Amino acid sequence: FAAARESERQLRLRLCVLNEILGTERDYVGTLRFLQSAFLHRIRQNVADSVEKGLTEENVKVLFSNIEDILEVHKDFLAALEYCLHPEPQSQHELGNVFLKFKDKFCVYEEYCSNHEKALRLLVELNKIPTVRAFLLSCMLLGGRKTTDIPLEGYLLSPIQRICKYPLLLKELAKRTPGKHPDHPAVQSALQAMKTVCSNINETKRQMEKLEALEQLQSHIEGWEGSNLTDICTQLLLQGTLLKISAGNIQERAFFLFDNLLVYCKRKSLYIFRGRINTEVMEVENVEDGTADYHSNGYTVTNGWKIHNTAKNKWFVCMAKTAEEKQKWLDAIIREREQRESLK
Amino acid sequence: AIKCVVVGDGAVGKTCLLISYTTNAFPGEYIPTVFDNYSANVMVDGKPVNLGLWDTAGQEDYDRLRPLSYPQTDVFLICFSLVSPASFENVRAKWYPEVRHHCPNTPIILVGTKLDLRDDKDTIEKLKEKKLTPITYPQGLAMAKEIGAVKYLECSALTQRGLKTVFDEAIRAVLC
Repeated sequence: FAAARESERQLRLRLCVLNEILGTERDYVGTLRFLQSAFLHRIRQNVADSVEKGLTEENVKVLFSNIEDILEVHKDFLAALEYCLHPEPQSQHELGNVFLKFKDKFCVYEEYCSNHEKALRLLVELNKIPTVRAFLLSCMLLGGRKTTDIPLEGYLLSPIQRICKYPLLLKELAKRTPGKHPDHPAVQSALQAMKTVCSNINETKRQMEKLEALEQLQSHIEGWEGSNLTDICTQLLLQGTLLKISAGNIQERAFFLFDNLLVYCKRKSLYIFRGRINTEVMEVENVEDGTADYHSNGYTVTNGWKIHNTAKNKWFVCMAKTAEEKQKWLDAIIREREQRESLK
Repeated sequence: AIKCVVVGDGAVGKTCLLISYTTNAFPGEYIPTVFDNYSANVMVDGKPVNLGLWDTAGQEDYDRLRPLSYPQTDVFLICFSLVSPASFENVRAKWYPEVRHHCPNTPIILVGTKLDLRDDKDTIEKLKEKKLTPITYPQGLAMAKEIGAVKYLECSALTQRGLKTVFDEAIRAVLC
């Protein structure tokens, strides 16, 4: 009968967790509704005052992103929770399935979080304009909040935090769910699912950052010819310094392999543009060690390969210092091709 | 409002620490998972300050999401459990370089948590089972100097021992 106390403890705690999940869901929806009411509804009811004070539609759009879609999803999610926990949270209740039902609806967070960096940075600029700071603070006041409270930045941050809270709440709930309990497999499933949701948001933001790196790389290259990197590419796959052998002049050039593109530059804006090859109009021929033909200017090729720019009838040779650097580059290009071919 | 961000491994007891501090009592049987962004009225050195505390529980495994909490921080509390050498190591491996990357000028306080367990016999024996021992004060002071922390402080969310001093020292590390 000591175990009689232990099982009851497990359930006492499970009930605590269920109550937290529900109550904090309520708090979160409350917060989202505050952001909507105090700011968005207020700006729409008087768009002219908003604009003549400094908040353009682009500004509001970047600032608040898709916070309202998130709100819609959580009105529905919460309604589902309340329904599941009727007429109140009780130990035997099964919450796993609700999460599982919404596992796919949460994708709306992906858009939001990716945007948040841009939002708060912009907010820093908006707080520099006097009348705009005034406006945003007035919105805070009319919403029932004070100026000695958490500033807007925290409310805007709150969804990231919240979507990251579910795996924890579910790990704890699972911790309090016995093996024979009906909710058990559904809860563990819910844990794995929400973890995947969070990871997906993470990766979304990461691979969107890679674009920022494409733009920043293009900015550091002098005398750029042709279409923008962010126009035709998604990420840089490989960069390094290689030996390029054209027809009649030999220099060392820095190479950059993107998906769909190959760029080379003159190292110094850190670089100077020298050339670009679209990768589908590119061919790779291997050169065997100790070869000395016309393209290589009659030089001994080791760790080398030929790159055929077919769109310009141009061949040239690339050599890497070490035996392995070669393989690294070759497999990088094979990767690029296989993926681009697969995308079709 | 001073921005104090709490960073550190899961199972340091960040949430517990903050809840216990802000509510003036250790929550007890059930430790809550959620700590909403809080703004307290703290009295430090005869003057009233407005301490805003930000928890990061849950973001520990999501590296691209974490940095969103760092802008405009006035002071970081990097936390490690005195009974988890892994979380101690991660002060060096994971948290300090990241915080320093996004905030090179923001003061850092190294906070050892779960002080109540460092000499808890059961915990020590359990740690010894895996050829491990709790982090001693000098070890932690060494860690604090290494990452160039403004202070090294130990505390217990349970017994409240040394807990007030952590956030007072945060406030002091910001104002001056």
